[PDB]
Amino acid sequence: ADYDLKFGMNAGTSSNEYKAAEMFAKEVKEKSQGKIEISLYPSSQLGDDRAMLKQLKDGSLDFTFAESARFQLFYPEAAVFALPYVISNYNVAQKALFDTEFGKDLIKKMDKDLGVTLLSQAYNGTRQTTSNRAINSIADMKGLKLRVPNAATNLAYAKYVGASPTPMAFSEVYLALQTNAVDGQENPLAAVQAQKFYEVQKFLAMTNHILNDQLYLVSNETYKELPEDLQKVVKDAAENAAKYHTKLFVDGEKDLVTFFEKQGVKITHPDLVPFKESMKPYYAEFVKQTGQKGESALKQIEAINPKGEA
Ligand SMILES: CC(=O)N[C@H]1[C@H]([C@H](O)[C@H](O)CO)O[C@](O)(C(=O)O)C[C@@H]1O
Repeated sequence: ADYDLKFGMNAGTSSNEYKAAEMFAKEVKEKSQGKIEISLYPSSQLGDDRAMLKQLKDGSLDFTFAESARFQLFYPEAAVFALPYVISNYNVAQKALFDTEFGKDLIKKMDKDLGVTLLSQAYNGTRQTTSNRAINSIADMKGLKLRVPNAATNLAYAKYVGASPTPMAFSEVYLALQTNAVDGQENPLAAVQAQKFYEVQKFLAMTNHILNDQLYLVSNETYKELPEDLQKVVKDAAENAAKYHTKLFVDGEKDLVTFFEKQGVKITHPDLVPFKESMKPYYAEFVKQTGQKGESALKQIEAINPKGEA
């Protein structure tokens, strides 16, 4: 309580994100000798992730989560992180962020322009598509009222596969599915579990369309008033928590399809060839809109070997 800090998130109390944030908070409290306590504010209590990023910038929130892709709000070429099917796996997401000129520059800009320090990166799952009717092929997407987050890349996923997107905040999704205001949504398996979307969706299709990472971010305004030994406690704990976070997601992606089947969900495996082909005009539009910086980011990312960590 020398430093009463706050960590906001969209994810709820049953999520991997929350579990990993709990680990982070406990380690920081212990290794700071009680000087720092981090309280958690889940379920978008503080607003969504766009709002919480603004709060880090202003200094009114100390920690939050964001995807690398979310920075497309400020640097359009950063949409590359969530162009469907472009990033192959988490290894590529890691090397894109830390081992390309594009990624390194993004991290610097987040510090300089946006008032946030990137502490660590974790895996947050690969997005899949749930619905109230089976998705056996891309044909079943046509006219599907697909909820998406308020993010351009997810809206484009829905548009280009032929669905009818309805954007809304994460907090609103359960009701929309339950009432069939929409016919489906798309999120990684762990979120379908955490939010209990399986209670209100009979089908899950392995569309494998967007790879989510997760950044542990701190407000520069907060981090500057921690003496360096406490900065180190916070950084080391964020790195430890990110490895745990990733493991929770990796382990669940092995186990969760059976969990859902046990809950009465039918799992489909549509041919993804047409899904990937449908994105080609979107990639062209991305390059048009974002120009040389976008074409460069895409080339840098496509060059990455998806085999091997680092
Ligand atoms: C860090 C964070 O808040 N991630 C959230 C993401 C991103 O907001 C979105 O992918 C755009 O970047 O949206 C969800 O998946 C969603 O609303 O379905 C909830 C998830 O908790």
